[PDB]
Amino acid sequence: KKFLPFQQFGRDIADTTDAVRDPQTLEILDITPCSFGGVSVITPGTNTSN
Amino acid sequence: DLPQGFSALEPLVDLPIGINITRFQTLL
Ligand SMILES: *[C@@H]1O[C@H](CO)[C@@H](O)[C@H](O)[C@H]1NC(C)=O
Ligand SMILES: *[C@@H]1O[C@H](CO)[C@@H](O)[C@H](O)[C@H]1NC(C)=O
Ligand SMILES: *[C@@H]1O[C@H](CO)[C@@H](O)[C@H](O)[C@H]1NC(C)=O
Repeated sequence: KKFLPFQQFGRDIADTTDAVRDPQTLEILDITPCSFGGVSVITPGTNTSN
Repeated sequence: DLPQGFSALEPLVDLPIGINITRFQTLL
């Protein structure tokens, strides 16, 4: 990202922070939330298998 | 005679100084 020198962080439409400045280094970091998703169980009937 | 166009003013300076400002002057 092309952060302007005054910007401490950046944010998405949800107001969630997308990117930040580090307080101990002049660097700008992207933040990606952790991988997640539905756990779906594919099964035959318990009459037939576990 | 202020030229037409578009510009975005950027913050540079921040002063915690609490001055009551109901007036101002220009130093030519
Ligand atoms: C954090 O520490 C490093 C190493 O001493 C220094 O270079 C850097 O300027 C410091 N950052 C801030 C924001 O004080
Ligand atoms: C499962 O269903 C079959 C019919 O397709 C039946 O013969 C069998 O006894 C059933 N088993 C259990 C544990 O209910
Ligand atoms: C600033 O000064 C004006 C008088 O010129 C006064 O009416 C106003 O209440 C003052 N504001 C503050 C925040 O002190």
